[PDB]
Amino acid sequence: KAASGTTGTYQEWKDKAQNLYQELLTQEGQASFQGLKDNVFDGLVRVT
Amino acid sequence: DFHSEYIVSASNFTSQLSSQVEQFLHRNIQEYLSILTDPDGKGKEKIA
Repeated sequence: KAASGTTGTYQEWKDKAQNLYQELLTQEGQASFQGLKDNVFDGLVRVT
Repeated sequence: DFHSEYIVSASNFTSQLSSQVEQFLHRNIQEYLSILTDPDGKGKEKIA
């Protein structure tokens, strides 16, 4: 029972691990980081 | 004459063993590929 549960959980988590790998590669590629910068700059202008 | 008996010989080593090291450097380039490649899928086979 423990072996079956562990194997099933590992297969379930393989997809999430690959998704995290893809997100990490996208972040390292410097693709989507400036949106937060623009939002915070707009917020700073509004606060000023 | 004795000096000659080494001079060219030294060049041989200067062109041989060091040269092999450069080849090993290319192997390091292959290691860099592991940085740009995330292994996945094989873990499921190994755990099964």
